[PDB]
Amino acid sequence: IKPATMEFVSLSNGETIAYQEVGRRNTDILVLIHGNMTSSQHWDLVIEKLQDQYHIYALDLRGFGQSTYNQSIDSLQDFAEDVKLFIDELKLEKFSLMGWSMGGGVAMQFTANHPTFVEKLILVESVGMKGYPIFKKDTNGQPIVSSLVKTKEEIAQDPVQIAPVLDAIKNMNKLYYRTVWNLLIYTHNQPEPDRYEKYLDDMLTQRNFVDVNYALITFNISDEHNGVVGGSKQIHRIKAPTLVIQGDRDYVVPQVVGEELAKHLPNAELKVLEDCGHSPFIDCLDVFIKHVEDWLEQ
Repeated sequence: IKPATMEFVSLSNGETIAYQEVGRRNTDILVLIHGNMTSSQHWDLVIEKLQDQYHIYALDLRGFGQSTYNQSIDSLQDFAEDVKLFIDELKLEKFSLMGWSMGGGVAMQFTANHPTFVEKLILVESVGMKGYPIFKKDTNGQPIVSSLVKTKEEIAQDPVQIAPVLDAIKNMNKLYYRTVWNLLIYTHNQPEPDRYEKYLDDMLTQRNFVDVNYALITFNISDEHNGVVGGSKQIHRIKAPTLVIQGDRDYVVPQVVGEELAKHLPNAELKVLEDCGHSPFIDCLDVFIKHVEDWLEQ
């Protein structure tokens, strides 16, 4: 159940990033960015399928996995800046980039800011271009859909979406996470039990949950205000050929999100995967890998 063996690189901003590096004798480079509640360990299934052909770097973002969290992040751009410092330290010059969920937001922000480094971009159930809002909760724990959270302090007070996660991390409560993931993600298929245990251990490594939720409510690369923050207009700067992967039963990132990304990205193709939720890796790995391989080989 142990995590993969990790490499470590110290960055000029005082963080030390943990990463997996596999397929080191291969030519084409692929960089993988995980999402919320996960680290690079959640890329295991993709890594196993692609490491025979690609030189893969899968990093733990600051405050996840085995990376440090010496300074707090305020935005997904903070993660993208870490990725830039990371690729500078390792002297990577061109690579393809794939991000899952919140990691799709980081990947988009990175690609907008560092166009000369990104050959191809793949977004997997990515957060949308106007971020991921949090609503106040009623006495039944249901969202009050005209009561929008706007500050980090409000996020820290949420007793349904936020407080129980912080408590589960403090108390190392894997059962809480198993219940949540079975309800929202692993609704039709689950990881094999040993892999699921590794994933649950991975969730407990997160040290920045509130900060990441704040970065998600304030993420906005569109041309329009999202109700919390104005848009940076940067989605128009993503000229890399982009594949938008979206599941037809993703209960975390609904289908309209991927359709909107493909619409607004300048150079994007949308693939909606049948019988697929937030984890294509568990719901349809073979089909997902074929789409990725075809995109990378184009």
